[PDB]
Amino acid sequence: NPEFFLYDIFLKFCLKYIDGEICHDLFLLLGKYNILPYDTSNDSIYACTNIKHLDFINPFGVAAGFDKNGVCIDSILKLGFSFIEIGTITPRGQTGNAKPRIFRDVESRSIINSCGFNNMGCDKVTENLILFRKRQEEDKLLSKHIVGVSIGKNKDTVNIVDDLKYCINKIGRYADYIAINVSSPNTPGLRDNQEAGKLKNIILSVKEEIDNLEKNNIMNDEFLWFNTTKKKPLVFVKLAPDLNQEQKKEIADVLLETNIDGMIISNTTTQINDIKSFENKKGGVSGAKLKDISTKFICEMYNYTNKQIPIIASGGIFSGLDALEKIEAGASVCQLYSCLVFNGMKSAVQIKRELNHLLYQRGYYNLKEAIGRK
Ligand SMILES: Cc1cc2nc3c(=O)[nH]c(=O)nc-3n(C[C@H](O)[C@H](O)[C@H](O)COP(=O)(O)O)c2cc1C
Ligand SMILES: Cc1cn(C2CC2)c(=O)c2nn(C)c(Cc3ccc(C(F)(F)F)nc3)c12
Ligand SMILES: O=c1cc(C(O)O)[nH]c(=O)[nH]1
Repeated sequence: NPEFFLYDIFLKFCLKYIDGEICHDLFLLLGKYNILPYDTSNDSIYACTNIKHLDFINPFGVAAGFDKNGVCIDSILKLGFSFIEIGTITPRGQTGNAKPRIFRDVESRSIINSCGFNNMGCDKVTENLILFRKRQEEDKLLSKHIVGVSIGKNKDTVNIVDDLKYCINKIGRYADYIAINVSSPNTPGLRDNQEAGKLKNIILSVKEEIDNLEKNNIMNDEFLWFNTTKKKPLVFVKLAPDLNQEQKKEIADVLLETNIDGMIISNTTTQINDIKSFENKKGGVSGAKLKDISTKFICEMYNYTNKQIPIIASGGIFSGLDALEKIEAGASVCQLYSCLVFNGMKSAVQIKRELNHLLYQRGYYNLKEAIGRK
């Protein structure tokens, strides 16, 4: 598309001279007004992937934390992504930690963020998603695209489950899947919720709350779910990389026994100390410096779960091979974040071209044949 490249011109200017979040807000503004490029091409039927009954037309979506409020869904999905994970959201709106709270290092293709959970709140974000679903039923470029919702807790929330209830009971019928965020490093004591006992209780409650919306309705299931699948939203868990294996195997044993629908592996880390520009700066780091670390976590959990729980790759994906390495490790789908930051509009068209070519060269009939081939 000719107009993909114009935004690559501005991109270097932005990376070198403009504050990251200002660029991020700008990005969202362009999408709000549908001034982003489009990728209307048919996707390779050899790359169409699925997570249980959730059928992704291609294995690439946009990770959570990008459109934390669903004010930019149409445009981002129209860039060429098969799905998007909005959020993470909390019941009430938050302003997050103080700015500046996002810092890019172009040289290492790395990011550090101390955003917290700044969002417009569950209620208002739900209205934004309703607007989208009503446009989706009227736009053919969106008819097959999927929208998941990452959910979390407010800093002052006492019981995480209470916040999981409100959001599920408010937005569950419009979402295609729920992502359980118990892994953000920028919320105090949030990663202590990954202890097996409570995470078990967390998963069961999420599944239960989603299961409870179906019972009390007079309308059939078709008109209950105003989403893409017309089906109950699947439940995925978001995991942090900064854990020991004892914690990982505990989690793995739990999510098998509680029948989680999936697990997003992985999230940002606080243990990276090989970035000079981020010294004395709080938050979790994203990008290339997390690529290798995450892929190994996938292998671990993919093995700790005996391949019985699907995975959603997330961390350091920039190239088609980067994705394949994570696909061959056990991931069914991949999410990108830093890639959009450093590559811009050509992110989807680049990583989809690259992956198709590699699948062809490596001798694979389809993507599923590559799952766990390592
Ligand atoms: C500014 C920023 C905000 C983020 N917000 C969230 C979030 O709200 N919820 C979440 O689960 N992950 C969040 N993340 C983590 C990303 O979704 C992703 O897991 C991580 O950046 C790794 O992706 P990457 O290596 O491709 O950049 C955020 C990351 C950044 C940099
Ligand atoms: C998308 C994005 C997000 N974030 C933060 C959350 C981490 C950044 O820091 C970003 N920096 N850049 C360069 C981008 C992409 C971008 C923005 C605007 C424009 C143009 F419209 F001006 F051309 N082009 C490209 C960033
Ligand atoms: O999961 C998350 C959430 C955030 C955030 O502060 O919004 N930051 C991260 O690095 N990971």
